[PDB]
Amino acid sequence: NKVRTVTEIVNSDEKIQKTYELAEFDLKNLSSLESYETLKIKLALSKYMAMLSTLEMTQPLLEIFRNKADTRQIAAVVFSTLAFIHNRFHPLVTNFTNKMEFVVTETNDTSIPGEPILFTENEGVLLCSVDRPSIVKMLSREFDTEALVNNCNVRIAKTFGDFSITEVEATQYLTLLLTVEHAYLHYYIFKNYGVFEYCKSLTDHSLFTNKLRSTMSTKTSNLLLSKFKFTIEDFDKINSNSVTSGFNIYNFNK
Amino acid sequence: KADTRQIAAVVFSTLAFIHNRFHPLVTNFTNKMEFVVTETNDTSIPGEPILFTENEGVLLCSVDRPSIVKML
Amino acid sequence: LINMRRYRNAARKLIHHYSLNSTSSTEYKISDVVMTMIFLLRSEKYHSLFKLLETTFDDYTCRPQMTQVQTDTLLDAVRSLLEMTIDLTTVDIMRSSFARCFNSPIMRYAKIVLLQNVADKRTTLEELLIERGEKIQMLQPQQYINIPFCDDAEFLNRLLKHIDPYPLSRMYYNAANTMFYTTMENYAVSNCKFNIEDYNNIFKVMENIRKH
Amino acid sequence: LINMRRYRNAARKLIHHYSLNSTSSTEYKISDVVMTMIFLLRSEKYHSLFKLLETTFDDYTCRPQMTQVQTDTLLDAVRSLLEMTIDLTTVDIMRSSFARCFNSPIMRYAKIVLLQNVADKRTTLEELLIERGEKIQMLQPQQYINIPFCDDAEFLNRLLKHIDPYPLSRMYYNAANTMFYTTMENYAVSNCKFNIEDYNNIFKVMENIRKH
Amino acid sequence: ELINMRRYRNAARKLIHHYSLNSTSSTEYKISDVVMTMIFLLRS
Amino acid sequence: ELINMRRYRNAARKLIHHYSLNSTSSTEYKISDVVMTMIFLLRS
Repeated sequence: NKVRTVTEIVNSDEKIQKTYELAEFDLKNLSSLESYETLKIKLALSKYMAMLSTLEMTQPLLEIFRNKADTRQIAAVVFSTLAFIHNRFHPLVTNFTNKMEFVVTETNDTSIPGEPILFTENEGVLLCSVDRPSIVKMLSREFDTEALVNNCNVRIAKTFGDFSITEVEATQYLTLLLTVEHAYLHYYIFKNYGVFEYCKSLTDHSLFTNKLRSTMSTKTSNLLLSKFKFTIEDFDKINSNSVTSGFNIYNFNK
Repeated sequence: KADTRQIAAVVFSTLAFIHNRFHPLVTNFTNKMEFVVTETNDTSIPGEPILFTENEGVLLCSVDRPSIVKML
Repeated sequence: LINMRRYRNAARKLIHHYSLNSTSSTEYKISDVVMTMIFLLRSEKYHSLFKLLETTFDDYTCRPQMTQVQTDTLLDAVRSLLEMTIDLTTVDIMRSSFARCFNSPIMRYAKIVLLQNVADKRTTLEELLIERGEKIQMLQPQQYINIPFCDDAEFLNRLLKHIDPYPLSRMYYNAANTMFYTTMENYAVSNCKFNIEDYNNIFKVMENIRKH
Repeated sequence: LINMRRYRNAARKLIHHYSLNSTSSTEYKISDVVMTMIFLLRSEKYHSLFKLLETTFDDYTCRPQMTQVQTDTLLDAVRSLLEMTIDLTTVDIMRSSFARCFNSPIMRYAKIVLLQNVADKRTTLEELLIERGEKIQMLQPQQYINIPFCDDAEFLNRLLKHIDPYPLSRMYYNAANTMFYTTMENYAVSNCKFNIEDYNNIFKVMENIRKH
Repeated sequence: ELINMRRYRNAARKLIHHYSLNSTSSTEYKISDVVMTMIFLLRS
Repeated sequence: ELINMRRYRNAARKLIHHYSLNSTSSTEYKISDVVMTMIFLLRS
């Protein structure tokens, strides 16, 4: 549907006319609905769960990662998550990198503090590192499942008028999805800008904004971690140890 | 407590009187409505002794009898 | 006479937070510390834990010597208290947390801290990257890979129905806090400086990514 | 030696106000509190009430344990003192009122307060709306309705003659204060926050309604 | 014994109390409950 | 003895608790677990 507007000035009978197409306003309104974005995120998570299900991966993720002996399931789960994220970024390639190897880490002695899934080149083939105890500690941590994070009127008006997926399981799925999303961002910088840039990014995540917004911000969908604005409680007080009398002329990351 | 008909009639008559005061053309209030009398705090509204609700079929009016008794 | 149940519940919650085994963010007061210490003292099979946490009053008095059977028994005691894995590093986290809580002065507003003083080799992120780096390549991979993305409308509808009552914001909060706590515990255990500038810049990157 | 009659009258008036059983607004002084407490002590059959109100001096000392016969006897004593229904919630209102009066400091101007600290579940208006809401629909209605407005001039003249000597302002004051006190007591008993913004906005709505 | 006198007492107390306070159905008591209450009263 | 009565215990619980705790279950458990529990109940 189209809406027409007419402007008339008091010096003549001239009328200048413009046509507005309502679809743009409808799209903005739909993008402003909380239920719409919630449905988008939940549909992404549901597609992830369905993708795991068709790969027999019905067992809870914590149970999958708790099995030390069976490495094939862990490798398949991580590879499938990487492929799902890759398809989300590029909705044209259904198969991930056709050949890559997996190594599972069970020791702190060879563990990376903060990047549980890491990628490296052995001069012959891609290799992916999986820190199994880190993922186990992530998924096994007790979750806050009774607290409320900030409509009562619609509830009042209403009052006057089969796979068993618990909340813990869904939170575990989302946790693994976000972790593999971080790993995939690192891997994307790797594959597209070299090992040097990948190891530069491992120590400074601020290069993501420059090496993603050039291509991803205008071609792919929205990232899962962008659904909410995350901040550290009392960040300024803790950061007060490292304060600079700064002069920022290349503040490329607000 | 036993005789609910008198309470229902009194509340209905008062509502009809007020309705006629607002609209001096309709002498009969809503032709069909039901009454439920409340005798418990457990199901009482703090500050609205007379409340109205739709049971999907007919108007229903709630009367908090102990609240009105305490008032009078 | 004291109420064993209330003190046990307060101890359970405070230890859950102070062990980084839970993301439940409940404002803890001095009363909870008093209750947890009193319960630890009174219960016979938590005497080892009570002495362990009481030694933290003075920074110069360090952990009591325990033979392997004693450490195993204390681990079982902690597991029973939490009814949940739990190992020595959890006990180290608890010791550091309670030491910092005890040595902290009485104050009107909750003090926000980060995990520190757990597990000689004070390193940074890059040396760990290199070092552990090879220790990785040293290991041979286990699996070789050399993909169905089904859009079954009814199946996704059922999945959405199951997921619909879940408060997405709570799930995101749980996942993000879990990742943050795991990263912080790995940093502290590895004796590597945790640069919260980088971690916050991750979120800043996401925020800057969205608006373009 | 004290005058039993004067002390009894002062106690009667002060308890009438402090039980919210009367709208009589008379400026009460410390002397009335002294008289009511002394009379409560001296009279043998008001000893239970005197001890009950005296326990309110310290906030940590709560209501004495009374068996059912004792509670019934105290209820009869309160009824006799007021010669008036009266039940346990009236005693709770009296206890809270006297506790707040006693713990209040000596001051030159009367302190205006609202009823609080009577009757675990700290709720708000909307949750109560929903909750009690159904408990209502749960009940089936008793009566089904499926209207004479006579203007008999002589009858209305006689009614006006009967009503004419009544000071309309006093009737309005009594009705409004009665509604306010019933609403406040229902809010406090239900452990729901009484939002006096809304109640005052009711009067503001009436005022804005009139001038249009 | 056919009658679980304890459960029967519980149901009878529930309904009688419910009715001792109000004068309505309050539709979570079910005919059974009546039956339960009446049987309890008979037995006691 | 064919039955490892100790291992056969936990299993039972796990389910028994699990089932008592939550009516419905999921892939978390196996038919092996159910067999384990039932055999334990038989033996005890």
